[PDB]
Amino acid sequence: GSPLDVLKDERVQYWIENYRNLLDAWRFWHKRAEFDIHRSKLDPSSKPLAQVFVSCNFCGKSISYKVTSCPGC
Amino acid sequence: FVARSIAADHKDLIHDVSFDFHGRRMATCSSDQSVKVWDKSESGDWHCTASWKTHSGSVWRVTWAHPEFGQVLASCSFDRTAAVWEEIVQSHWVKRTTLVDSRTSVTDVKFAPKHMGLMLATCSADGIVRIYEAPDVMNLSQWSLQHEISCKLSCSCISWNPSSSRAHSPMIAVGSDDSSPNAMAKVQIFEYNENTRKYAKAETLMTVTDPVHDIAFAPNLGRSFHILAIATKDVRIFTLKPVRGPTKFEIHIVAQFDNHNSQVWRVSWNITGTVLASSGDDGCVRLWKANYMDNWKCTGILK
Amino acid sequence: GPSAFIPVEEVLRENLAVVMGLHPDYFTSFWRLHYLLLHTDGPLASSWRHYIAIMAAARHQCSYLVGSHMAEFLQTGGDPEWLLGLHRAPEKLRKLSEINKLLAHRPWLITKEHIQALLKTGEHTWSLAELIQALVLLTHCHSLSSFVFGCGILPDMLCFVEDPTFGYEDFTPTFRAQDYTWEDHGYSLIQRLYPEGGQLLDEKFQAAYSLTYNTIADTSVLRRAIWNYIHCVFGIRYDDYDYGEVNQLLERNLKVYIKTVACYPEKTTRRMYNLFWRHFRHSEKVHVNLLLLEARMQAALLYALRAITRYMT
Ligand SMILES: [Zn+2]
Repeated sequence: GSPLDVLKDERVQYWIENYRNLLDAWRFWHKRAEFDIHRSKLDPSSKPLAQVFVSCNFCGKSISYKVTSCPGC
Repeated sequence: FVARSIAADHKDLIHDVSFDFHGRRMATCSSDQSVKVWDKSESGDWHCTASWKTHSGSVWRVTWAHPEFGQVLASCSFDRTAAVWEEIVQSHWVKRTTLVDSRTSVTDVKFAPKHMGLMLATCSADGIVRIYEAPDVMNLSQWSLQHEISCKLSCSCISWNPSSSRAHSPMIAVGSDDSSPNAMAKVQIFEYNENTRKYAKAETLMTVTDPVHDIAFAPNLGRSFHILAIATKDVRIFTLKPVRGPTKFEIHIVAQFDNHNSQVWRVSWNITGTVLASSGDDGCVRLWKANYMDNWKCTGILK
Repeated sequence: GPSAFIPVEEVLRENLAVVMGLHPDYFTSFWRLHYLLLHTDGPLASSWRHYIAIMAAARHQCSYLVGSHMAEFLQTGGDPEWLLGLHRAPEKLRKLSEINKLLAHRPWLITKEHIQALLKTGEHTWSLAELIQALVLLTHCHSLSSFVFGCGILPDMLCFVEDPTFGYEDFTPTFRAQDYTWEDHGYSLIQRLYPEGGQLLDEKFQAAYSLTYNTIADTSVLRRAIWNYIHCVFGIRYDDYDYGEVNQLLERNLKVYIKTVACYPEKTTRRMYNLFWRHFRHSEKVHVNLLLLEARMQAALLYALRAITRYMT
């Protein structure tokens, strides 16, 4: 239950990031995943991981939202 | 062999049943203007999955298309039309097109082999057969008409040749039905002529005079010639060897089976194409196989 | 302002789409028809439909529909090279120009021989389902081209036409009216070859035929007059109507205006617009200049369906 001013602090994010890293050291992957679900549902400011998206060869754009047909062109 | 009766829950005669590519699904149609799809279950049970209305006339032959193009069906009915129904994701089947060109009722519709794209052929009662094509594969609504042939007689059945080689040009068989006492042939062979890009006249079975009621080509799988089947009042099997305009053929007769003492309605081959099936007005199903010396003999009677 | 013919203050008190918004029902019906015709998937491709719209709008020199339509044809996978001219177009639409002639200038010469030559075997053939869409598209675009100039709406071509000096002839084998009517005969045929198109055309036709006229000295008599007069311009003669009321129920200014709009829409001017019925409100002059496209489309569809029906009989 934090209003969106405390969570923006540079201190309140460092503790979460460092706890997540400590959980990485434990190799407690699934516990970290559950904690990420918790943090994401209780903190809109957090932006999830940046990963790969695949792109078409003719349209050139992303496919992420006929099923077989691309949605671009 | 054993049988498992299935509750049709139809309101009229069932005309055809066709199997899926992978053998787990089968589609039914009837003169009650409907199409139903049944899928097998874990305990080998059959149950219905879709019971939607398709046409406004008696629905005849219904076929499956290769799942490389998706789960797309086709049908013909007393309405002088032809449909390309498709299933989309609960799931339901939605129409894609309606080919309305014939002045008389369309009798049979058969998909082409895969190796020539997505095609569809329909024979009309007045004697015109026509080939369609869908160059844009992902939208089954841009259908085009490519060829039109005149058969000078009523058309009842159609059958494609599944020979996948590039030494065999595509060919299509036309089954007539006229009973007028004027003799004349019924079955005719049409062969693609890629030199001129048109279907020609290849051969005509002169020894067939009684009405032809169903036709079928045998799967090849490696055979160097062509085997044909005809559902007349008897069951006949033909063999066609191309000699090295259209190609010249050699037409021989292999089987002259007449132990149905009835009128033979349907014919159906296997996957490996070594055993045949047929049903007649007597009411049972026969199976025929070769005794390794071009000497066919009955191998079962299912009733 | 959208138009230089209607005052901006009048439009505000009451890019060309906002003009038609003063009528709710017809705006909705026309938008539904446009959406099904040009955007939904069907027998033809989207690029070909936009090209058909282009060739059917480049007939009345409507430099508004030959615009956006070519501006959205390019963004749909179209070939940029095609706009060089019909000489660059594939030998599949070249059979359509001869029938595009009379569907915009002189409808009465259509017959079986024209549709037959269109449905002719060879290396480029149409089917029924893929030419009935084309003719409905052509009629819709002609009607829009007439209406846009009918409101004078403010926002190359000659290389897209064959013999561009054709024009419309005054007139004088007439078409008898209640021998082949839409509500009985044509509706069944269009529905059989094109189910959804028939229903949308039907809704459009009754929606346009339920609009009132308010200011009148019985807002039905002038409606019937302005509805049958444009029909007898094209050749359909209703025997029941007494045609004295046609001249006795519409000022000569109204007659010259409606003929100028429906025949040579490029000829209308602000003086031509204002010279008739200055004592009214512009929606009254819109509901009249807006039914003429409907009557034109009805007559064109009836003639085309009479031409096609004979080909099967
Ligand atoms: Zn793409």
